[PDB]
Amino acid sequence: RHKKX
Amino acid sequence: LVPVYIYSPEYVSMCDSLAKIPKRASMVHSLIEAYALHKQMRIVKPKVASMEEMATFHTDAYLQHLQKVSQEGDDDHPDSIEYGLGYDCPATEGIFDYAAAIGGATITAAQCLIDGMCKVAINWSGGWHHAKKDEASGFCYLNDAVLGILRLRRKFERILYVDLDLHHGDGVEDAFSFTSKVMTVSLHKFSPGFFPGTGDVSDVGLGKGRYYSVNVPIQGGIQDEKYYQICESVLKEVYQAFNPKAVVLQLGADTIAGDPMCSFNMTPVGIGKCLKYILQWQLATLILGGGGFNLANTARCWTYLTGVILGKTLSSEIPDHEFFTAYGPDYVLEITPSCRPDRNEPHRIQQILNYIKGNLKHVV
Ligand SMILES: [K+]
Ligand SMILES: [K+]
Ligand SMILES: [Zn+2]
Repeated sequence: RHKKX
Repeated sequence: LVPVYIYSPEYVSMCDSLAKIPKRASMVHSLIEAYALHKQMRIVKPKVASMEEMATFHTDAYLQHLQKVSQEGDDDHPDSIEYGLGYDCPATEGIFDYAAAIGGATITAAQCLIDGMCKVAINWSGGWHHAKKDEASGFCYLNDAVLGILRLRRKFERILYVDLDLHHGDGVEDAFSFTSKVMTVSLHKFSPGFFPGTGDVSDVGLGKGRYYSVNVPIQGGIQDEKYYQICESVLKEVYQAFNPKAVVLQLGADTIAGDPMCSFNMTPVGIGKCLKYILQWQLATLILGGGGFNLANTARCWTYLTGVILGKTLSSEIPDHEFFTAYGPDYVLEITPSCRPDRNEPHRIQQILNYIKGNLKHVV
């Protein structure tokens, strides 16, 4: 999971 | 003939409450009003989406979770990580009502199109394209773009979704991955570590939907001329291959010079050329917003694009209005690109376009 932010 | 503008004061107040973009909806509306563009549109009050409407895409379990944490703003619920709530998508008090309002607004715009009230319907506060059926993501709690497409599907056999936000439109692409009846096209920054991490040119959809997803990965620093060349090339091929009956267009302004994300280097004039190209097809078109984190620039962008939809040339001088003092230091509508490099090499763009053309031969 990436962070936007 | 006159475009529909989805608006009510209650709806703007609701949209203003998202902490990742506080007051942005008011700034966008105030600027459109200051240029008197709303007088040239059919103003339609958005409905609030019912549970049944939201459940056309989102799972019952996810919707029930959102409703539960929305009651007191429980931002420490044991199941929230599972459902994508956290730093990007906090569980704030009333967030369910917020989600329902934006979902309802896009559904209302889609309904206006089905009923033939207009050929263009605008919801600048929509475009929350990252949300999944069972998971919040990327500041998106409910995927109003998916809900709007599902409403349009009742009337329009082939729908083209075009996503010009800085980020990959992953939630919409995933929703329609397995069908040939909705084609998704996303132009976006694609680089290791950059959210959401998906959307390489080799991502083309799955099963019956193979080749009905199009991804155009772009590097930092792109400016108007090169962006429009890419967009026009891809859309010309897509239109010919897919022959859409309706279009949903996401115009997130996080590509615009001056955005704190500082990734692309676009101006509203370049995005406007892409918009014009699509409008020339003369199809039912649902226009959405999306990202955009320089709030005055996002208002400049969407106001200018509203002018494009209406075929009007706006004054360069920002009119006095509630937020005029935020428009410095120039107080003009135009945005000047930054003096940084475009990292897009012409050979790589050629390769991407060639690859997409090869994929679209299968749609043909
Ligand atoms: K995009
Ligand atoms: K698809
Ligand atoms: Zn974005």
